[PDB]
Amino acid sequence: VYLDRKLLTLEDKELGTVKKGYYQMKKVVKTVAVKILKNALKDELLAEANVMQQLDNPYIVRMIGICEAESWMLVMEMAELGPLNKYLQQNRHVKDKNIIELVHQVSMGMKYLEESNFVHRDLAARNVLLVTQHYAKISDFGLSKALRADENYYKAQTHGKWPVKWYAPECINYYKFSSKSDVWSFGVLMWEAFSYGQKPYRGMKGSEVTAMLEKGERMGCPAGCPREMYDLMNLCWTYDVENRPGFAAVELRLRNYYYDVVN
Ligand SMILES: CS(=O)(=O)c1ccc(Nc2nc(N[C@H]3CCCC[C@@H]3N)nc3cc[nH]c(=O)c23)cc1
Repeated sequence: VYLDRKLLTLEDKELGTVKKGYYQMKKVVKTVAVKILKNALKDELLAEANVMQQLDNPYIVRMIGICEAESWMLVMEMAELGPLNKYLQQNRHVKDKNIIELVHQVSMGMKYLEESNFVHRDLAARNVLLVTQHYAKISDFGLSKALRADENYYKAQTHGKWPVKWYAPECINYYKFSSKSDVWSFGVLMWEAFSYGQKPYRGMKGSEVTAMLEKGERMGCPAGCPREMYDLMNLCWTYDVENRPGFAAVELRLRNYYYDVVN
């Protein structure tokens, strides 16, 4: 849906280009985050908007619309607390239960994405945004693909701006991206979250990570991380795609554990 520029006010400062603004609705004004294109790069923004327009889930960032003026602009709902990794780095008092809660929410959004036959392809703590300390949304659908009705993976060709530390072995070895490869990414994300925003595989190059993983080595259990959560991380890092769980199983595992903690 195309938006009316004269109903949009932008802040002069930027968030990272992404800027805060306000979109006049009928009686209220909605605070928005606006991705603005520095003037086939057009087509990628449109691809991203095309994916977000098909998704409707509480744990996924909503698109408001696109506004063509001066620059091209993708207008989305605002998650005020920002990226998960940054938040947790600055808020080390956040408790295990809370982290469980937030990663469970991520798993619910990913369960839905899996059901909708979309692959995210850039799932990481940086692409989970906090509306509140108890409400997480998945963002950044720029690399995301809608799977064909007759296939369970997307085959890339030699993209190189790849977040290798979040990628499953089959992505690196065969360029095959599935909901199962997103599950691998989710394991890395979980590690990141329980590590309060630390980068994974610190100081390592991509090739060294691939080598570490091929030896069967995996990142260790974060300090204070419940062992059941580390076990779930290790399960996400199943080398063999076919044996690695889907998000239905991952979400169910987190759901039960979370409500075991709540009980
Ligand atoms: C100043 S801060 O670090 O606390 C902060 C950073 C980003 C945001 N919000 C967003 N960021 C981004 N994109 C980037 C910005 C740079 C860091 C990684 C994010 N994925 N995309 C979107 C999309 C829709 N809605 C959003 O709110 C949004 C909010 C606060």
